[PDB]
Amino acid sequence: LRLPSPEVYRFVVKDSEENIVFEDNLQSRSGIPIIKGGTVVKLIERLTYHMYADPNFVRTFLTTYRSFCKPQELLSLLIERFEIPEPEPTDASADLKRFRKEYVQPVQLRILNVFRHWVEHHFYDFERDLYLLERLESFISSVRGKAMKKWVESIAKIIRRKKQAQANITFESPPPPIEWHISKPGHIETFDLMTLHPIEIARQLTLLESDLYRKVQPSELVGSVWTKEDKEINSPNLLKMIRHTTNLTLWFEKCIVEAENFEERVAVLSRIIEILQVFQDLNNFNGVLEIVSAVNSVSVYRLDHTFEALQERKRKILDEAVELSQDHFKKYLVKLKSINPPCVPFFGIYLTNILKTEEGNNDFLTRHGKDLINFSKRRKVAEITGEIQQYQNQPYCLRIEPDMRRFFENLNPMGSASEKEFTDYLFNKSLEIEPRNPKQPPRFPRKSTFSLKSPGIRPNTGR
Ligand SMILES: C[C@H](NCCc1ccc(O)cc1)[C@H](O)c1ccc(O)cc1
Repeated sequence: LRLPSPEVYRFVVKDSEENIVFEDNLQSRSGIPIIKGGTVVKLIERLTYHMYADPNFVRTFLTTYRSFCKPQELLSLLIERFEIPEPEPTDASADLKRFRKEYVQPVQLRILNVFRHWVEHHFYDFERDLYLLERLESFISSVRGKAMKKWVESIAKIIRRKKQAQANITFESPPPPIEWHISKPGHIETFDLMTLHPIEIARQLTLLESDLYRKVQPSELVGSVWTKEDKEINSPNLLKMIRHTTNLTLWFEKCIVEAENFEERVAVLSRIIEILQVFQDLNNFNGVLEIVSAVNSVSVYRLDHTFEALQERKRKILDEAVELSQDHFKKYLVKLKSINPPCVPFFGIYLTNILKTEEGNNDFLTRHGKDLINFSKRRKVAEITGEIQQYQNQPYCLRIEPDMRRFFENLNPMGSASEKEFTDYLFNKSLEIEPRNPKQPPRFPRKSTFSLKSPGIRPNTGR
């Protein structure tokens, strides 16, 4: 009772459809009102509401806010919220005592709770922006409220821990012995699709893809930020994962189309299908669907002579993989739900589903007279991004082979060419090795001398 004037404290402007919109349904009957949208001011007010705690909103807000508000602006808004002016006196004590107990203290504790969640669950904002951390530490160090003391200490201890974990691998059971074929350790120059063991290609790619996947934060996906001007800052782990997928997909395509000799090309496709089967055995659906993407590419898809020459069992394994992707990944989604982790989900489908949600819902409930942020849109994207988290907790029981890891981290099939110049190259080479005519395929010689014979995908050294 008795708040500062809206003139001196922007939060306490009267709630209206000008500034805040709530769900009006059977769910929003009782409990905390559900926010559909608002001005950033009203979202901040509701994030730090005097009348009740809202942990669900705090969690969703700190996952999604970068799609409507910069980290620097969030910190400025929370400090603005904290600095509450005293109401205009009636004439000439008691009122101030209530205001401090019922309004100021609860709002200030709610802000310090937001700070605690922010540093606990989204410290990457501060790792990315040292000035943001300087502002935060300066502010929290200025807070002198007697009730604030345990909160400031809590925040300070989280920051100490977070900093210490940017300075400072452990098997729960024996991992399998590393498989070798023609290529030998420390002979990274001899490393090739066909000289490495297909088992160990699949294992080392799985460890690499698992590591990339486990580093992607939900906030790298919200607001389609990976396709926008601040993508390198908002989505650095997701961009690494996408660049990995592009490079590995184009590498598979390159290995096939550059195999000018028919027998070598069939052996290369056969070996990629063996790698696909080990990815399947490892629940690396990311790897499975990268090979599916390579085989459906325009330059490989048209190599009917090469596909028709496969062993029927290899063709069967490939057809079943290709089918996982058909009808909006219906069979993929069934398979993903049925498996025991560890697993590497196909990341492409989360991107597609977020792009569809981002393109299909307005960022704003309206920009006429105010920026009214569509929060319900962000709640929907956070439900999708939330699915990514359930498979980031279980590491693989596989030993890293550091030369193979370096080999796969440094795949550059495009060389110094554009992706478009590279894919035009692959298509023109595809037309050369299997022309658009009804004649038997051209007979080119092999340029490589390695045996085409697969060691197969039953562990040998495993023994
Ligand atoms: C069917 C694939 N060739 C299609 C040929 C074509 C070329 C150009 C077009 O515009 C349309 C079709 C391939 O052999 C294959 C791919 C995946 C498999 O699991 C099995 C086979």
